[PDB]
Parts: sequence; C-alpha cells; structure tokens
Amino acid sequence: DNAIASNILGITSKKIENFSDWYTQVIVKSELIEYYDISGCYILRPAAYYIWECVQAFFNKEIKKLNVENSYFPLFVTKNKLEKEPEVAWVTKYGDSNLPEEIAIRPTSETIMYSVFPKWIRSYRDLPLKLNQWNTVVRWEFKQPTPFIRTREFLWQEGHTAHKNEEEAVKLVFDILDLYRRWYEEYLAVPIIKGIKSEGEKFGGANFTSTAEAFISENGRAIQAATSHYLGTNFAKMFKIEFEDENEVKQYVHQTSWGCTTRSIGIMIMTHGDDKGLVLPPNVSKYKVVIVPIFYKTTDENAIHSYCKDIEKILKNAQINCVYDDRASYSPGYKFNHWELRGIPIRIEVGPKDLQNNSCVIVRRDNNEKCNVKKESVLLETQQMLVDIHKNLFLKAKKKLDDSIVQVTSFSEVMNALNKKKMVLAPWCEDIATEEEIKKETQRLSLTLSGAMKPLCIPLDQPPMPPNMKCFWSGKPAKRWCLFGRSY
Ligand SMILES: O=C(C[C@H]1NCCC[C@@H]1OC(=O)NS(=O)(=O)N1CCN(C(=O)Nc2nccnc2C(=O)NC2Cc3ccccc3C2)CC1)Cn1cnc2cc(Br)c(Cl)cc2c1=O
Repeated sequence: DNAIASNILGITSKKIENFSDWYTQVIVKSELIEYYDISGCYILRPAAYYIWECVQAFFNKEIKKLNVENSYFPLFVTKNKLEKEPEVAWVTKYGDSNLPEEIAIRPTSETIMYSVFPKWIRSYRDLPLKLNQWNTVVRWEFKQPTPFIRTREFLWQEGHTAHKNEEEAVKLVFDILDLYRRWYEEYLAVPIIKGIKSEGEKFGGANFTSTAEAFISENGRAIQAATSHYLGTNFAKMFKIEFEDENEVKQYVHQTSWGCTTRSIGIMIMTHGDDKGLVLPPNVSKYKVVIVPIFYKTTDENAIHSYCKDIEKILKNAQINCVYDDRASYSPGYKFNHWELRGIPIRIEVGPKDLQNNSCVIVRRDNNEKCNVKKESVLLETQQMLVDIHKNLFLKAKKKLDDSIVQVTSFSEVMNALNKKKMVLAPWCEDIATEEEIKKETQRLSLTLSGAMKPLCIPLDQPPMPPNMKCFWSGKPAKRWCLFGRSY
C-alpha cells in the first residue's frame, strides 16, 4: 500500500498478453468503476459518469434537431401490462406483505410507453410523436458479467417514435444510426460499421434492425455498439395505435426505437487504453491538460510555481479545463505516471530551463511525443494538439478495425481467419436456416466464451458483388457481403 511502489507499478498486466486482467486493472486504478455486493452491478465513479454526461449532452443536442423530446416513464411494469407482448426482475412485496399483482423492473419501456400512445395519437395532426428517455434498465441474466459492456443494470437512452407512414420512419431510423456513428467517432474516437442485422439476430418486434458494430481486436470478439429498429406497424397492431390520416381513413402508425448504453464507454476503454492505463479522447476528459512543475534547486521554486499558474490561467480563460498538480509531497515522475494512468490527453512540463527560455514542454498521451512551445503559443498549440490527439486515436483505431476483417469466398478459409482473432466478410445467401448451421459448425471446429460464429451485420457499405458469386456456405447465389464473427 506504498504510494511510490504502487505508482511505479501502474497497470501490471499487458493488454496484449492478459487482456481480461488488463481491463479490470484499468477500470479500477483509473478510478472509473467500483464493485458492489450484488453480482453484475457496478458503481460509476465520477470519471466514468463524466464520460456519460459528455455523450449525453451531444446526443441531446442532436436529437433536438430531429424534434425529439426527452421524458420519463415509470420504472415499474405490472405483470398484466408487460405480458401483452422472462428474465425480468420481479418486485413481489412491500415491507412484509405480498403484492396482489407482481411488479417488474423495466428491461425496456416498450410496453410502458406504447400502452399510452393511443391516448396521445388521434389524427395525422398528432404525428410524428418523438420521445426519448435517459434511464436505467434491469435484465437479470446469469451469464458472466463484465463492467460497462455486460451488466445486470445499466444506464442508457431509449428513443421511441411514431410516424404517419413507412418512409418517414425508415428515414429516421438511419438518421439516428448516423448520430450513433458520430457518438462513437467524434467523441469516443471509436470506429463502427453500420449494417443490417440478419433475420435471426434482429429484434423480434422489428421489420429490420440497423446496427453499429464494433470489434475488440485483442480478444477477437465483435460487440454491438448501438442499435436502431424500424418496427413497422407491429407494435401498432398489438397496442391499437391508430390515427385518422389526411383522407379521414384510420391507419396504423409506423414506429421506430433506438438505444445506446454505457457499453460505449467500455468499448472506448478497450480501444485506446494501453499498458500505461486509461487513454481518454479529449472530448470526454474533464481535465484536458495537466501542468506538472519541476524543481532543480529550491530557489527557482517561487518562479516556476507562478509560471505554472500563468499557463493555468491561459488555458482556463479559453474554457480549456486543466489541473496544476502543485502537490509538494510527490516528484514530477510520480505525477507523470499518475495522470498518464488516468488518461489525461496532454501534459505540460515547466522546468528551470523552460522558464529561462520562456517556454515549456508539451507531452502527448497517445504516443508520448514531446515538443518545446513558447509561452505565448501554449494556447494555440494546445488547441491544435487536442484535435490531433483525437484524430490520431481514431485513425489508429480504424486501422486496427480494417485489418481485423478478412474478406473470404469459401468456408475453407473461415476457421483460419477466426483463430487469428479476426472476422470474415463473406458473400451470403441470407437464408435464415443457414445462421444456426454456421454457428454449430464453426463451434464444432473450435477446440468461458463460445467459439461459434454468428452473423454480425450486413454492412451498408457493400463491396462489389459479382452477379455470379455464390454463398460461401450453401453454394446458392449470394445476395450481399456479410460480416461473421465471434461475439460475447
Ligand atoms: O430493448 C429492446 C428493444 C429496444 N427497446 C428500446 C430501444 C432500445 C432497444 O434496442 C435493442 O435492441 N436493445 S438491446 O438491449 O437488444 N441491445 C442494445 C445493445 N446492447 C447493450 O449495449 N447492452 C448492454 N450495455 C451495457 C451493459 N450491459 C448490456 C447488456 O446487454 N447486458 C445484458 C447482457 C448481460 C450479460 C451478463 C450479465 C447481465 C447481462 C444483461 C444490448 C443489445 C430489446 N430487448 C432486449 N432485451 C430484453 C430483455 C427482457 Br427481460 C425483455 Cl422482457 C425485453 C427485452 C427487449 O425487448
């Protein structure tokens, strides 16, 4: 429990050698996650919840442009109402007395909301209806949990809309999907692959499911990053959500729903984190800069302290939040590891020579590259470097994603691509019967998580398909290229 020894040790598992232990150490030592006495439930500490507040402000600002309004619906669903559509958590008593009708924690708010929609929708003048919630949902599974990405309770947003026809809803589905892209690219520097889910992997209530897929290249696992469904009139028939149209004729509404969870944070940690600890894209880090003082003698102490307070004022006047670790009990080297492990994008060092030159040293977190900068240039160099740190993080990640995809044309090359922690891009006939056949065979040939291969998504960005190409599995005419891989 010695501070210096713990500081020098940092993360002690190498990301590439022991990924599972590497991930646990990072989330605990960078002060993101705390554990709890109920399995599969975790505490979001400030540094983690700050990230959620950043993406929440962005997604709010964007869905307002689509005229989507936030709201809040009850945490509880009556058994009577939920079972009008079996791992839900059930409230059965208050104090010591049983409830006459059991009560479920929402796993999602479909039945809670769509049950009231008919009261709000009477004619076309009431459409479209566009609602969003920021809440938690509970799903009591006994699979092995994993912080951020696979938990019994998790924070998310769920948005639900209803439209007068199909095209206006289908357009909204993909408009939201691109906001999920920007959520991951512009804020978490994580590249995703837009696609359509296979028939066997889509949401049971949707006509189609569009998805944003991410890939964890260190363990070879694909993970769904966000989702956006076109529900059609399926839920309008269940709940009788009708309206009178412009011709005075009763019609069903066309609905969409879409969500993104704190799994996005987990994906971001697994992408950018290195053997030093957390690595934060500037847009989700509270402190963009850490100012560390360095003292050669005891005489230059009052000057360097004042010089660091000048740089702090320069950055904070430009609304660039920072922190000046003026603690006298720790060495500069200690502070370097301290804030590197916590993922601060930029470190500014001020020493005696840097003060004699009226300059400073600015170190990047992603690649540890240093450069000397004049004091009057500190603000401009910091601004451009925060932008380049993001771009570098994203481009390096997009490289790892692209290199994780092996385009194949026969099944005889599938197992070799899987065992190299990759996913295959294969031409597929999209027949639903083949989805389980591919799972059973890929896991059979694999010799804890599963070894089976499942249809991840059919990408929107389709490679050229020669009109005579056949399915990599059945040999029947192929329809589109499909990503297949191992998942959680
Ligand atoms: O809701 C819907 C329809 C839509 N509704 C509005 C819009 C949004 C919806 O769009 C989706 O399709 N969302 S999705 O949830 O399917 N999708 C999103 C992307 N994913 C995440 O990011 N997930 C997470 N993020 C962070 C942490 N953990 C997880 C996570 O998965 N934990 C679990 C796995 C795991 C592993 C170990 C331990 C515990 C656990 C729990 C998960 C996949 C479908 N659905 C799902 N399930 C239901 C369940 C019941 Br019970 C009933 Cl009754 C109904 C439904 C139902 O209707």
